[PDB]
Amino acid sequence: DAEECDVQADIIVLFDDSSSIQYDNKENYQMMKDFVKELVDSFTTVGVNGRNGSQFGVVQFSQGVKTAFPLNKFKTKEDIKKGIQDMVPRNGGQTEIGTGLKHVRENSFSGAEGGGNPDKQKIVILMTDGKSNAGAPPQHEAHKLKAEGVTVIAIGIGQGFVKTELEQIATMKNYVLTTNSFSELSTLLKLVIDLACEVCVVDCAGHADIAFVFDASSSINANNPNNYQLMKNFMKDIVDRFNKTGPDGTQFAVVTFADRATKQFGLKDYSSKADIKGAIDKVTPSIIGQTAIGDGLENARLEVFPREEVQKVVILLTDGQNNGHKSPEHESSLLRKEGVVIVAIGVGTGFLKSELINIASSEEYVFTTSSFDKLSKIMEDVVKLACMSCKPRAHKK
Ligand SMILES: [Zn+2]
Ligand SMILES: [Zn+2]
Repeated sequence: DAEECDVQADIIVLFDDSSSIQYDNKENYQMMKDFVKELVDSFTTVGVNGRNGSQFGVVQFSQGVKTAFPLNKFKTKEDIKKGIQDMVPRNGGQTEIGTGLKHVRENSFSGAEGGGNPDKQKIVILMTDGKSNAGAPPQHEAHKLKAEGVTVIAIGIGQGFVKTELEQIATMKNYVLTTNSFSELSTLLKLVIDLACEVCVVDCAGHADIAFVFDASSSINANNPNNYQLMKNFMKDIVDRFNKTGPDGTQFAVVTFADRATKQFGLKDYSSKADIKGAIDKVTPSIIGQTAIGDGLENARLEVFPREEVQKVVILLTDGQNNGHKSPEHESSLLRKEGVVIVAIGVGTGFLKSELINIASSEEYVFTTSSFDKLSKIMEDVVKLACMSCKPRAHKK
């Protein structure tokens, strides 16, 4: 039940030192410290030599931010653990999550504090018992941080944090871990190491199973008879960006939705790009003007996904709000729990962004455009996500 990660990394822990923690229980800080010590002892290359080594730093945040120690301060696990033990919580009267994230981006990973080595994965583990209520706006700071190639894991403790805020901050919604008490932190260790050791890269030549789940309502071609073809061209252009299709590379499937959902083709129907693109083009729209986003996702879950070890992706496109036959929140949750990464795109003024946000793996994976002609504007960003390939590297000690 104890694991390790052999990945070379610079790891920053963002450690809430708000007064709420001390008020709740005088032993809470010790339990937080112990948890962080256990993290240190989970990374095998911490304390290694020179260029094959991992580093650890800790930054306290509540009212303002204090660096407990930088990445380059200590050189062995023991010394790092002593550093953690010697930390003095400040018991601030505010919780500035965003200011913490900003400090980490601007200082913690800088050359001056020992960061910047390109062979190293950058990881931030945030621990908080509160909601951000002052300082730099957190969603924006989290965006800039992650844009620099930083993985963000968020741990929420007790009843005072808000889960959707942590979900916006973390790399994906399932990089958020929650527990009811500081006493149970240790039950999250394996999960945190598993996420920290998840290596995600952009690789359009990898093995992936990709499902387009798209709107085929009569509404699409209402204000412009080109819309449906523009949407097909967008999907065909995405297919063309993969190096190789079929069982030896990338497999594609299509599900469409209107009042209900229909599997047009599964992952094993076609192996050539020409066949995949021609199959996309043959798909006909419904004469019904409903959009069953929930049914589309259910269909992908039950009829498309059940290749093993391969990255699974759903790219969903809609021009309307859900009809309620199935719950998009529930169906997407089930898909994401199975390892499916979900990208959500709304086109026009008929969709609801809340629903896109509910189904996507992250609000960073949500895209909106005013028209089908402007799908080209989001193409590059969508491809980078469609090509994302995540590999778990943690294993038992
Ligand atoms: Zn190992
Ligand atoms: Zn607090």
